[PDB]
Amino acid sequence: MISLIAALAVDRVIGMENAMPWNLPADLAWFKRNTLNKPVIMGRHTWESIGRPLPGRKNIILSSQPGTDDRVTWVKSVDEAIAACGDVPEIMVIGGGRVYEQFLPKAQKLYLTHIDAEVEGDTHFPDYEPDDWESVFSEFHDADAQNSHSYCFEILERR
Amino acid sequence: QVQLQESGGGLVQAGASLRLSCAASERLTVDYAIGWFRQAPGKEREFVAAISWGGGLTVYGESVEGRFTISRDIAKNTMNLQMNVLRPEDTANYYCAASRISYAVWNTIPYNKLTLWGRGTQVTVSSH
Ligand SMILES: Nc1nc(=O)c2nc(CNc3ccc(C(=O)N[C@@H](CCC(=O)O)C(=O)O)cc3)cnc2[nH]1
Repeated sequence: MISLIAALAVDRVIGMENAMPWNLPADLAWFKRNTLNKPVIMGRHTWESIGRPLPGRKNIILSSQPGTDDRVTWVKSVDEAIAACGDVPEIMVIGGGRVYEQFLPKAQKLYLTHIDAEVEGDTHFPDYEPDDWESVFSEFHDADAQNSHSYCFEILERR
Repeated sequence: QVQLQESGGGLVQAGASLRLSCAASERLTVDYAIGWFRQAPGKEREFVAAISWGGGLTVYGESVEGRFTISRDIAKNTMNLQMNVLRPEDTANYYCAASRISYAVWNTIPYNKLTLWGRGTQVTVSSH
């Protein structure tokens, strides 16, 4: 199965760590927890942001242009990214916006962190049709000494 | 393409403060981070401070926590490092850098993975 994982501010605004005004180590922990030992597919901007492979996961970069780092696997299409994951129970698509958009039609599961922040930005998580998705897990957390904003972990499965 | 230009280096006594500035020749986008590394004679370059351009979030090298403050102004397209309670071991050439690498990773990223670099500004802190 194919899953998308993402952190969303109000109105589905998303973006690179450098652009977003939150700092949520608990959410990054949740990201790691749910992606570890699974292949991750990302776009080139996301790859440029992290600066090095996410450890303990197969790192696949989707880009129409040739690769510029042999530490990871580079692919040129959606079909090609999926083949590069091989026979695994779950492929994790980790963004950003355009990549989420490209994989959503193939996905059956969404891991969304709803962050209580109003953010000015032009990138959004794709406009999934909520009624077509069933919420199977929800978990709310207050901001604290470590986490700048309140946030809610959600898992949805396609109906 | 983007050029970084440092300023504000000089010689001060131990205990004094000094403010460094870095100007970018073109406007940075929200996806950038900008920051300082320093390098003393005979030593490896080390991370000092970084700020995310969009978020304005910051991270500091362990030897300067509490003493240095990094800030940036989006309109002026400039970043500043206010350095306080300077110690002799703070002596180094200070280099401004910018990159799309997440600000939070700058304290461990090999520095040559950041590709926009200024030419450095010398800071010298004396005991005498
Ligand atoms: N819920 C969620 N939050 C995010 O911040 C997020 N970010 C991206 C893209 N950007 C990033 C930024 C940083 C890291 C990161 O540093 N991951 C480390 C975290 C380690 C830890 O906190 O323990 C990792 O090993 O996964 C991953 C993706 C994609 N999906 C997300 N999904």
